[PDB]
Amino acid sequence: QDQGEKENPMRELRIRKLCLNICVGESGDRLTRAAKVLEQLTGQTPVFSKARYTVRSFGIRRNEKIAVHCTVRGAKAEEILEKGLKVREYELRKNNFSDTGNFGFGIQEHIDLGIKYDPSIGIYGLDFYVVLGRPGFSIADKKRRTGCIGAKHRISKEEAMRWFQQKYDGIILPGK
Amino acid sequence: EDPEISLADYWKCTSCNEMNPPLPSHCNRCWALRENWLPEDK
Amino acid sequence: YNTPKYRMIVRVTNRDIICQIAYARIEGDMIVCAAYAHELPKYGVKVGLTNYAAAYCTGLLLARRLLNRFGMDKIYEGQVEVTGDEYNVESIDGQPGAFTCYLDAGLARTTTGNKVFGALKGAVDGGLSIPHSTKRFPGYDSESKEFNAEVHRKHIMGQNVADYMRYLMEEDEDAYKKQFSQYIKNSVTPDMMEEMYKKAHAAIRENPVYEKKPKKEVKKKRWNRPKMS
RNA sequence: GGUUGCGGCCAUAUCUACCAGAAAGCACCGUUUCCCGUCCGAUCAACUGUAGUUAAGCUGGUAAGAGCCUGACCGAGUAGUGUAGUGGGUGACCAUACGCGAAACUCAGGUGCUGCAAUCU
Ligand SMILES: [Zn+2]
Repeated sequence: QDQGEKENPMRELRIRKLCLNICVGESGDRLTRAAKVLEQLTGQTPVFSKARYTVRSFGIRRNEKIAVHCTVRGAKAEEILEKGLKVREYELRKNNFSDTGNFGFGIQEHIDLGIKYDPSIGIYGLDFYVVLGRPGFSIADKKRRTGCIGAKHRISKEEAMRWFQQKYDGIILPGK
Repeated sequence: EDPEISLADYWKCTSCNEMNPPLPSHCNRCWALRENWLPEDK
Repeated sequence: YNTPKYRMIVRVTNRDIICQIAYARIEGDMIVCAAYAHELPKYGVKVGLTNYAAAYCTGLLLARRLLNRFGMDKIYEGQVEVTGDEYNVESIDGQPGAFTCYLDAGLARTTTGNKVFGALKGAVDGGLSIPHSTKRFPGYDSESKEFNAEVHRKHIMGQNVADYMRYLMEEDEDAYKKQFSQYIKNSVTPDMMEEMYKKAHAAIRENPVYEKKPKKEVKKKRWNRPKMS
């Protein structure tokens, strides 16, 4: 009745920053081409990301030029998430939705989505990890009068699954 | 470090036992890919 | 033991602005004079609230009310001309000195161009004595280390909002009608905004007596939930 | 009877779960040409009070709710402790007598008053 759609004005499932990122195995012209591909895909200037520790398994030194990350908000992030779900064919089965309300996956090749492959360019894929939200969920991050957001206004994992199956008409929960 | 993210979304490694953040998809200690993050091929 | 070091506290709400001048006591702080931005419709502008010009108007009204309460309104008229130069009040020889005060911004960010600093500059133009610099002003340049002060004058005059309204009218139709919706109401044109601000400043300098409307037809019916037995 | 903004005396001064909130005020909330700021108007900085909302925030009440303080024959003068004698015990120690003496637990109470300035009844 009235309890069905009345909080939906003030408690609808909204999308926060998406923060698309890719990881390079080295630096240099490969990292420059990856940053150029990130700028061509997102439109914002990307951010280089340094190594926390020298791991040296595949070969790694700390605080080198390792990855590229950026935060996308608004309808551009929605269109990028729609393109990613179409690349995944609306199939995010089991461990994609988190308990706190995060979704995401990894795209193996930027050649398929977005722009086409070039021999000079790479085919290195990227990853999406989108945190959802509700209208008013940023009240805990303000400069003044910090407080809790409340458990009843938080996003549930089953609620996140229902939101995915509503917004994308997606397919979840495979047999394995 | 991120005010909009929590430690509940941090990914614990099944190979290196390190609770790595949401980005990147490599492990924080071992640089290996997370379990079933990309779509598995047929 | 009892010398009042007065502080001028400034607070900015999402739909109003509050200014106070107080000297604290043992039994709590004593607000000698205060102003709310809802009282700005009682002198001049009935629209365009919470602007930087509204901050300057609130500062001028608070300074004039404090001068009327202190009885030093006739001397120390303050910067009557609306000029972007920083003016420091000099104490009158043979008369009382300027009412020195501190500026309580609170937990606001100390960036140049904030509305609290604009209200402080309006209070300095009114004649209230507080030590401040022109670095945290609207027209100061961070890379040139100087204040151009004509842009600060236009922002004090509210010409920035007039230029924004003109650009929204010349760039869109529904957006200018939506953003300046109640500014389109009651005929606030892009012109005469500086004239309306000057008239409001002259009216605030003319009649500074803050008054309250009497209404004593109030009952004591309980509209809140009390404690169970 | 409520709200705002400054306050003072200062853990009886916390959390969680329901129910409510007339009116106003807060609060989310809408938009980035310009002041400012970042990878991102998310935060911070501007613009309007419109489009909406009490869903969160906030406040009040209710918990035989948990937690925290205060005391108490609350254990309890107790577990025991040390000493002495003309009981011994091969001794160790155990009683006798004296001189100190916990703790967990349990129970009872509370989970704070008030000023200034303004505004709704
Ligand atoms: Zn690992």
